[PDB]
Amino acid sequence: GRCTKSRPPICFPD
Amino acid sequence: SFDCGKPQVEPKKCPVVGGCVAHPHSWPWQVSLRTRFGMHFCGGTLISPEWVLTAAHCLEKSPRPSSYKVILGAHQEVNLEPHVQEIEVSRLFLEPTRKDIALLKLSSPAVITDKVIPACLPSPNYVVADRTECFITGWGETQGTFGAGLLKEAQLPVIENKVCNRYEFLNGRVQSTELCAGHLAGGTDSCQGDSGGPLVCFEKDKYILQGVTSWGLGCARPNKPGVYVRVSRFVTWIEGVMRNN
Repeated sequence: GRCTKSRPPICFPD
Repeated sequence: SFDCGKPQVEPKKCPVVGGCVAHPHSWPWQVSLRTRFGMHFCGGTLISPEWVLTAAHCLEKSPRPSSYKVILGAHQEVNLEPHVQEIEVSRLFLEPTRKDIALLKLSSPAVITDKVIPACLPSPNYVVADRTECFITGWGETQGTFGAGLLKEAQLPVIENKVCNRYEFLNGRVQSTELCAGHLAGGTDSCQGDSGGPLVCFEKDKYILQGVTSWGLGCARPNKPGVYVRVSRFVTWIEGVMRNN
């Protein structure tokens, strides 16, 4: 569920 | 002839999703990071004429400095003013323990003016106290709130790590080299496009850079504060890179 705040976001399964 | 951390236009300081549009040039250390032919995708903070601090994940697209450029002195996200400075990046220095922070060396020094001024760094290992009101700035997604395309700011309180790590909040995710900020009710947050930009806190007569925008469980959700890299844990490393390079 973590997502970075970049464009585009980098996201993780948690 | 401009001291670090002291804006020459006073910030609106209004009580990025939510918040408000900043007064132009009231956050003169705010950087827009772009690719060579690309538009804004991340923020950064000017910390000296030759050096910008950002998030390491903002460099995932390319390991080559020539892929990146910085825009300084801007207010618009896309329509650059006829006074902004655009400078190519010459070197990339990622934090060596693999935390989400990086230094960009600029190919030429930024000209320090009333609109382009570095932020001040904190004392090594300083811990921002619970409930401290700080400011985040950037050009990121607004999730339907006003101000898209313009530099926005929001005032958010810091939440101590032990609280933020509780099960109902971020459930053990936050590291000692990170800090948390936001309202538990939600509604105000940094968002996509704000990564790498500053979280600053006012101390006495200037703003001190305390965080680098990094990640969240979404943006602006209730019970889910945003997470920032804790700058004070990296000041000694930052000083060393500037001194040696």
